[PDB]
Amino acid sequence: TQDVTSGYSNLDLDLRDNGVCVVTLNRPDKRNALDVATIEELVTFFSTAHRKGVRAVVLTGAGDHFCAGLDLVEHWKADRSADDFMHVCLRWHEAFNKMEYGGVPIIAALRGAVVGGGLALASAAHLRVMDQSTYFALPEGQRGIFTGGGATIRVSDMIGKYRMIDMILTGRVYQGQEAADLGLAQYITEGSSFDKAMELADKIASNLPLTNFAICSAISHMQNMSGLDAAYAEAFVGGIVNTQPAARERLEAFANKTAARVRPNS
Amino acid sequence: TQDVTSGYSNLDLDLRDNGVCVVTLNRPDKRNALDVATIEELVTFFSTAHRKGVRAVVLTGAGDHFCAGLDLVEHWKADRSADDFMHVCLRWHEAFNKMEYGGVPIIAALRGAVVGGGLALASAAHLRVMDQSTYFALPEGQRGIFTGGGATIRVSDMIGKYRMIDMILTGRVYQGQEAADLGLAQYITEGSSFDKAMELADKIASNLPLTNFAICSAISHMQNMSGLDAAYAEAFVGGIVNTQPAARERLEAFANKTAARVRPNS
Amino acid sequence: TQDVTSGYSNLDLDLRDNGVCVVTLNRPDKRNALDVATIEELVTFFSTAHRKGVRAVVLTGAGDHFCAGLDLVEHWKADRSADDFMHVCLRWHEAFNKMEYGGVPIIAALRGAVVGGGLALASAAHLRVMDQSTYFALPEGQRGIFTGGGATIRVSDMIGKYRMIDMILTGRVYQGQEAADLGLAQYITEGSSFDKAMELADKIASNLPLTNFAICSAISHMQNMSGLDAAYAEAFVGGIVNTQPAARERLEAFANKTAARVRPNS
Amino acid sequence: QDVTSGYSNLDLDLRDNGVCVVTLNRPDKRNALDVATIEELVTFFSTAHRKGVRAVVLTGAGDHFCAGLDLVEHWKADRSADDFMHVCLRWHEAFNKMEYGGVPIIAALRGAVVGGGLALASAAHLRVMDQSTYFALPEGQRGIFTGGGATIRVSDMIGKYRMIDMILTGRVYQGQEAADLGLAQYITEGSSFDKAMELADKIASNLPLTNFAICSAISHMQNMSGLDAAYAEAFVGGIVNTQPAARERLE
Amino acid sequence: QDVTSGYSNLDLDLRDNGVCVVTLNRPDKRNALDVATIEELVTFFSTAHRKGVRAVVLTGAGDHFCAGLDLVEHWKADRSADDFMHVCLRWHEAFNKMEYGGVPIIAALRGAVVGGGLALASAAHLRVMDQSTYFALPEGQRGIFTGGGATIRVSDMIGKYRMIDMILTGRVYQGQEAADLGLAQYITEGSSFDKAMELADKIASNLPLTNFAICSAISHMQNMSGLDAAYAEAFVGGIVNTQPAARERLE
Amino acid sequence: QDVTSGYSNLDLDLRDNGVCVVTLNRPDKRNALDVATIEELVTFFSTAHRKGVRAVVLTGAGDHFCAGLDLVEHWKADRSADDFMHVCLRWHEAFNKMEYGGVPIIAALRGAVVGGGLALASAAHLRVMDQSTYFALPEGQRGIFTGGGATIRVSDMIGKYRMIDMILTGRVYQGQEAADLGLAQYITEGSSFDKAMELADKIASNLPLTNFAICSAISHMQNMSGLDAAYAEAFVGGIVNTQPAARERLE
Ligand SMILES: CS/C=C/C(=O)SCCNC(=O)CCNC(=O)[C@H](O)C(C)(C)COP(=O)(O)OP(=O)(O)OC[C@H]1O[C@@H](n2cnc3c(N)ncnc32)[C@H](O)[C@@H]1OP(=O)(O)O
Ligand SMILES: CS/C=C/C(=O)SCCNC(=O)CCNC(=O)[C@H](O)C(C)(C)COP(=O)(O)OP(=O)(O)OC[C@H]1O[C@@H](n2cnc3c(N)ncnc32)[C@H](O)[C@@H]1OP(=O)(O)O
Ligand SMILES: CS/C=C/C(=O)SCCNC(=O)CCNC(=O)[C@H](O)C(C)(C)COP(=O)(O)OP(=O)(O)OC[C@H]1O[C@@H](n2cnc3c(N)ncnc32)[C@H](O)[C@@H]1OP(=O)(O)O
Ligand SMILES: CS/C=C/C(=O)SCCNC(=O)CCNC(=O)[C@H](O)C(C)(C)COP(=O)(O)OP(=O)(O)OC[C@H]1O[C@@H](n2cnc3c(N)ncnc32)[C@H](O)[C@@H]1OP(=O)(O)O
Ligand SMILES: CS/C=C/C(=O)SCCNC(=O)CCNC(=O)[C@H](O)C(C)(C)COP(=O)(O)OP(=O)(O)OC[C@H]1O[C@@H](n2cnc3c(N)ncnc32)[C@H](O)[C@@H]1OP(=O)(O)O
Ligand SMILES: CS/C=C/C(=O)SCCNC(=O)CCNC(=O)[C@H](O)C(C)(C)COP(=O)(O)OP(=O)(O)OC[C@H]1O[C@@H](n2cnc3c(N)ncnc32)[C@H](O)[C@@H]1OP(=O)(O)O
Repeated sequence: TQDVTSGYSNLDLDLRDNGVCVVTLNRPDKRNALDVATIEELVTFFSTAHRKGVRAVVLTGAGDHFCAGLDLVEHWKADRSADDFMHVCLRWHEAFNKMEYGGVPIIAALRGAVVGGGLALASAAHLRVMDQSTYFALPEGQRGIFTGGGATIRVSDMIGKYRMIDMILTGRVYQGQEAADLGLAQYITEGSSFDKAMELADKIASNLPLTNFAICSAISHMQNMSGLDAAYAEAFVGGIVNTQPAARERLEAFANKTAARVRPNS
Repeated sequence: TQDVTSGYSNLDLDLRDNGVCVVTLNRPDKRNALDVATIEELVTFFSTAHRKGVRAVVLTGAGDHFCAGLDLVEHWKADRSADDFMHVCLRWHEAFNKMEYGGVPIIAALRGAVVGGGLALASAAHLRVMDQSTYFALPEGQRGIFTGGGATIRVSDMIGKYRMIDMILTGRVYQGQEAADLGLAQYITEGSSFDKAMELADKIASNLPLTNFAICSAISHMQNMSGLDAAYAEAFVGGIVNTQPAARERLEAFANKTAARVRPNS
Repeated sequence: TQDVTSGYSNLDLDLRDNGVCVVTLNRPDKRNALDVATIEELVTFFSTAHRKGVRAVVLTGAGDHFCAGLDLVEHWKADRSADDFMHVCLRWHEAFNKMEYGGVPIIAALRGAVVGGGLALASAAHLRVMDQSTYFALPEGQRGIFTGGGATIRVSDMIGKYRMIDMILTGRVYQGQEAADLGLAQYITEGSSFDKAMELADKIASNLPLTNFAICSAISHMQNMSGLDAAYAEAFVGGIVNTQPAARERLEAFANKTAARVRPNS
Repeated sequence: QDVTSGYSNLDLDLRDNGVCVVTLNRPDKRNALDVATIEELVTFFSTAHRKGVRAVVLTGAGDHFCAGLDLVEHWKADRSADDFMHVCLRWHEAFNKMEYGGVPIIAALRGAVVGGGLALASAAHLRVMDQSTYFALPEGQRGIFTGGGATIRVSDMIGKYRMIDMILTGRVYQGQEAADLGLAQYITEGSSFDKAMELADKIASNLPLTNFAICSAISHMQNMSGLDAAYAEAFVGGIVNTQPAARERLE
Repeated sequence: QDVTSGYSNLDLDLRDNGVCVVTLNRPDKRNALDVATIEELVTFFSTAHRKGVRAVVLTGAGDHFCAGLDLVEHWKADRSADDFMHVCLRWHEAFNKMEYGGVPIIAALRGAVVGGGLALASAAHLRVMDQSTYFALPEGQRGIFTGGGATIRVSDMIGKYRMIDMILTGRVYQGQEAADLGLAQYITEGSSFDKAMELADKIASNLPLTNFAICSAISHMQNMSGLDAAYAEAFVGGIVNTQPAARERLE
Repeated sequence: QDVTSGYSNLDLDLRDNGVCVVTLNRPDKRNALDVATIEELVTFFSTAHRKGVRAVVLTGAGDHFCAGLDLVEHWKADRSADDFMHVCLRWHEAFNKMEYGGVPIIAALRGAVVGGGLALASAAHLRVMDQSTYFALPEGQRGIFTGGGATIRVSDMIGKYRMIDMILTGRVYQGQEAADLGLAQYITEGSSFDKAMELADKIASNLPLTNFAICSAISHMQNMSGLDAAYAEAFVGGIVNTQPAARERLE
């Protein structure tokens, strides 16, 4: 009742009765820049969310901008050595890898700037919902530096290796329907991206926990290997998930016609 | 004259004089659901199609719907153990991997529902032709289960890892021009997808057998490795294919101007 | 002052004062077909461009067509053995791999035909700028042969494995906005693709050399491995690039508000 | 007859506990592997698991396990590069079905295990050699690059650089030195066939699924980054270790 | 207390030079690894680097290093396939943090290093065995497929085919033969604990960053094509070899 | 002069059968590898195949093969992390051209084969050691992480965990123990140079293409999943095994 949401500071957490937890970056006056303290909180939260029973996460940023990326001021002031910063990057990965492979569905509800490490963070979620104020960029080059948080991997998977290279090499900005179509977000709304993210999250939370776990962890792992080896692994995932007792009621519903068929959109 | 098309039951096969074989899933009253028997026939057919001389395959489903996926009723009734079903999934892979890496051009002529394992099957073909009635989905989650047939691999290659995840996580349906543009099918027609698939197949069958074999097997293998190692392999594929005696007539046609040049579309 | 641009023949080279070097395929009467001599010049140029101080490359073709691909006449006449041609393909890779992983930003300014090995060459650049006369194809099958220059890898990364297969299997041609949207080029202009490429190149040359080097070499390498291992490598790239002394002035500019913020497009 | 009939170049003997002895049977040609024999290996190893075979003891009739690819057939066929590339894919189909098929294969070696014969031996999970057994890739000296995935499997057995040494120089290994190198896990002073049968009978008394996973998943996981193989392994362990037959054995 | 308190199944002793002795402490159950012990290993190895631990000497209390996965707990829990798949992921979390965590781990082995116990030992960078130490994956005979990534790490240690042999037959290795096979880099006639401490003290006197790279980057690079690992290595070398502390040592 | 001139730190001797002796020639500095020497290795190994070199015997002038990276130059240059990362990429360019270049390289070792010197030796296909030869990665003790892809190649030669042991502890190997470990395929009681020449002359008498494939494809296939390497191998076999020169040899 407070076990999941207590003890944090840079993050604000709200656990709903159906197991959907709203995780809000809460440093709006700094445009939710990710400093080392905030990254450690993300590591802590995503390291235990699955075992804590969280069914889905709606990730958002307080204020008008999702996330401005690496806290550039903390970085500049720290005057870090290469090894000091390499270690900081490894902490980002511990958090973001836990998000991607952890097994808990994450839906990012975007607004305003989703830039640099902020796009890296949005990319670590399974689904992204953008609104009319949302824009994307990897402006790192302007600051004289490289990106991080696995953006070189995830954004390449989202929009194509060559478009990812274009974004960081030129600082090109994308927004609106063009951004959605490019692959920066699966959903675009005329209204509240938060409300749309909550709708998706609630539906996800009503599905089977094991099935969601597999979807949210196995697919990313299988992209990392040869498709011929991935197929063998997929068969074992299917073996466990498809024979689970909890799905028999749904299988029976299909056989007795009480369950809905798959129809084209209206 | 009957060697290629005899001995089957769930599949109907029609071998045309130019070596194009039409393979039709033939359980329309069950919406061509893939039960274990049907999968074994696909294993048998694609395991020997290249050596039998088949030049191209037009894969289609009898009735109004291409394929409804895993036979859910057989699955539910069998009340399978995890290992029993893992083994069933391996049979699906034997068939679908033979389709993808086998070297025989496969063009799927889609109509209606292309869902779950049915999309997995369509994804195992090189080319997909959709019509105005065609719609796509990975509704597995609704049934409480995971997908199979390598859909996590192939559909991710077709539309992007994150869109593949979106489809199975949310049950999102795609159709029409939007589906084509997303990458679910390379061709969309206002008319008969079968006639369009046959047109593509006939043109393919008129090209060189070795060249088609390489195109239909080597490209998928090269995506499975580092691009630096793939390049070395590509050079050996090019070495064998590009120096084949059968292509010299075409090379000569280009040199003497009797062959057509590459021009923009009209 | 002539060290970078002297000693070539099939290539014309022009080094601008800001370190941008214009590399022009110069066999317009042969539509810039890539024969073995031209490939060796590309090997020589891209093998040393980074150490020579070249900041960006604008790659283009003299005449109305970017590049017609493999010199088919030289190939036909040579009546090569499989090993002879496999060796020729390895020379293409030495050049194109040096382009992709070499660390020097390359922007291709396309016009007319970008076909077969010509698309392979355009694909080896980081950015592609197309104009209204530009069209793309992998017509190799028509000539009875396979593609090369890593097109099976790079074009698959650009437009999707299945669209790459479609292009070579059917000889399908793409042009205009449709080509740009498919992923064949990140930029499309109503005017001069060369002028647009120069604008991009000049901006790129004004960024930090180490940062550009990382962007132009590390991202391609990281796509070749599992994302979990790639993340560790990304942290070391970030460690070196993000703590470089040359970027502190830019970081300071952001902290004191003298640097521009990231805003949506107008 | 369902398991043993249908082969001309292979001799099969199915034992009552499910161990099937598969004997290469062209002793007059030292069991050289021609396209027809390769196709029989494709057929046998594609169906053995589903036909109920619990383990296979693979041996060569005569004093020599296998003299390699049939060079007489190769020379007579005068194959083009593409014709031979296709022949190589058939060799891989047979050997891949052996390695990833899930049916434990124990090779009982004797005499020459050379060229494609070493590729065949390497496709088994276990190898038992005797005091007459020797290994080599002699074809390199005559301009041939060994096929059957020997470059893949022998590198895993003895190390990439020792594999390069064998094909580049034709170096021969035998006796205890070969066993210690990694060419065979078992070396006997007596019958390699009898030792292989001892191993096969014990393996056949274990659970079908457990042997299936051991004989297919490990090879697949070795092709992956260890960080992704870990995840796949959890699902393999999840299915194998909670099977009812295993619980009974714990009890 | 910041480093040593917080564990029930592990006994910890932090030495003044930063070497931390981590002792598996359920001697009465031969240090069988139950879910609770695995979670403690996850916690310790997730934080050791940031807590300042310079090297770890891992040992088992009693005469036996580790008897493997706790089969008593497994049998009693009567786990479903998904329940056990989740347990396996926890084992991987602990062992992956050990292998890629960047803190040098030296295992001081004694007696039985079996099943999941061999998986644990393999997760260390270095292993020191004594004259009583033996290695085996006996669980296969009772229908169990070894977890903890043993199929991954033991294949790197002794070769894929020797690893397949161990799990398929339950074959036991000990003494000099085991060391030569690759099961342990060091074998002693005396105390394996004292030899491990000697190794750990020397390692602890080296630079933190250099040890960190050695103990995380090599495993990551082995998961890549050598052509891409080369590029990553250049950046590792770039950071490690230009550190101020290293320059001082050159001088 | 086309093959042998153009180098200052290397001494070259092209024999009539195409074997080229490449001698590291800074004996006064124990052949330490400075940036200039590395660039010469890049040049030689980038062109050897196309210049017609049939095989290379690589040795170090003096009693020691190679003392490693030139630490004097490193200390004086006071390199930044990016400066040194770039130096590392040059080392990889040279060693990658050696490993995948397709020209057989046989290293004749003597004395110290240490640090970057072991990385260089590992870049050859074959290594011949004598009774004075020893191997070590001593730089780790002074805070340096070995470059030149030693973590990649030495892991393939002796196993990832033995490679980690060498860099983490500075452990030295020599004599028969080093050969058995996998540091060298050949050990001689006499001249390692003469034994390397014997090997090189035999290799040079084989077909150019066959040696080219052996010396480039095997390393590339080891970077792939075995299931995809199989397919690539079929095309390598298709081209190599149907060459006219090979047919003649069969006949
Ligand atoms: C693991 S490697 C990762 C590499 C990276 O991620 S590099 C980071 C790339 N990101 C950027 O370049 C985005 C920088 N920020 C902006 O462009 C703007 O602040 C945005 C468009 C996000 C919002 O514009 P606004 O006009 O609404 O706000 P600003 O006036 O620019 O900033 C408001 C406050 O947020 C702070 N802030 C705004 N991004 C800040 C920030 N990334 N850091 C550290 N303080 C920030 C900014 O400094 C200021 O602090 P303060 O009032 O105390 O001086
Ligand atoms: C390797 S892991 C793979 C995982 C999967 O692939 S999971 C499968 C996901 N697929 C689905 O959820 C699609 C289920 N089917 C439907 O939604 C509809 O049947 C569709 C849209 C395909 C067609 O709708 P229709 O209204 O035209 O037909 P239905 O009335 O729903 O079904 C007609 C007959 O086909 C049967 N059928 C229709 N899909 C059937 C089916 N997937 N199985 C087994 N009988 C089926 C359905 O049960 C019924 O049988 P019968 O008249 O004897 O009771
Ligand atoms: C590593 S594996 C790689 C595999 C490949 O890359 S296969 C190559 C696939 N490319 C093609 O099939 C394109 C062939 N060329 C054309 O289709 C046209 O020439 C294009 C559309 C580029 C231009 O059409 P044009 O009507 O403007 O020119 P043409 O009259 O067709 O050709 C003009 C000159 O360029 C020559 N040329 C035009 N492509 C030539 C060419 N690819 N070779 C060798 N001479 C050429 C053509 O032969 C002729 O030479 P010449 O006047 O001395 O006879
Ligand atoms: C996937 S790429 C792989 C490439 C390769 O494997 S190339 C081949 C590699 N193998 C060899 O080079 C082994 C060559 N043969 C031998 O070493 C001997 O035959 C061995 C040691 C196995 C047995 O010696 P024997 O003195 O007991 O018998 P031979 O007199 O040498 O051979 C007896 C018969 O077997 C035949 N044979 C013996 N290897 C034959 C063969 N690889 N082919 C095709 N007929 C053969 C040989 O031709 C002869 O046929 P015939 O009675 O009609 O004259
Ligand atoms: C990631 S998948 C991995 C799969 C596995 O690892 S499966 C297990 C593999 N390991 C084994 O099969 C080793 C089995 N045990 C032994 O071989 C012996 O216990 C050894 C040689 C280690 C020590 O022999 P001892 O004669 O000195 O002691 P035991 O009398 O055999 O065992 C003493 C106590 O430890 C317990 N124990 C001893 N292994 C126990 C155990 N793996 N679990 C759970 N209680 C155990 C054993 O049950 C008993 O508990 P208790 O006093 O309550 O009866
Ligand atoms: C890709 S990252 C790789 C990292 C590394 O490789 S770091 C270096 C690893 N190698 C070593 O630590 C070996 C250090 N040297 C030795 O062990 C000895 O020199 C050996 C055993 C090779 C020969 O001993 P000697 O007693 O016969 O000769 P020395 O008196 O030790 O050295 C003779 C000359 O070679 C020089 N030298 C000897 N290694 C030199 C060197 N690695 N650099 C730069 N000058 C050197 C040494 O400085 C000296 O120069 P000088 O006459 O001007 O004083």
